[PDB]
Amino acid sequence: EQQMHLNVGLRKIKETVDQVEELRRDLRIKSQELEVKNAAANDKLKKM
Amino acid sequence: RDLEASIARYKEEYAVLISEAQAIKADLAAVEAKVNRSTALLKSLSAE
Repeated sequence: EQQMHLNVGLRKIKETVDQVEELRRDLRIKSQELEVKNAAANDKLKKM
Repeated sequence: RDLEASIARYKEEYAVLISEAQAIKADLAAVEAKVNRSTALLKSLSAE
């Protein structure tokens, strides 16, 4: 029973790792896109 | 008077461009705090 639970628990932990990595990768990509857009608006604002 | 009005309009556009940048920066700092903590969270999940 304990080994099955631990194995079932590892399966669920891998599932949660898949959920967070999908959120993180998309969170990191959005953060990088927002930083480049912020850096662009800063350069245009400095030129103006 | 026309040049003073153009300077005031440009200064208003810059204060608007700076306020928009600060919202983009705080949004980016939240999205990064999320990125860094989500990478480090995953480092924890894998250790577990």
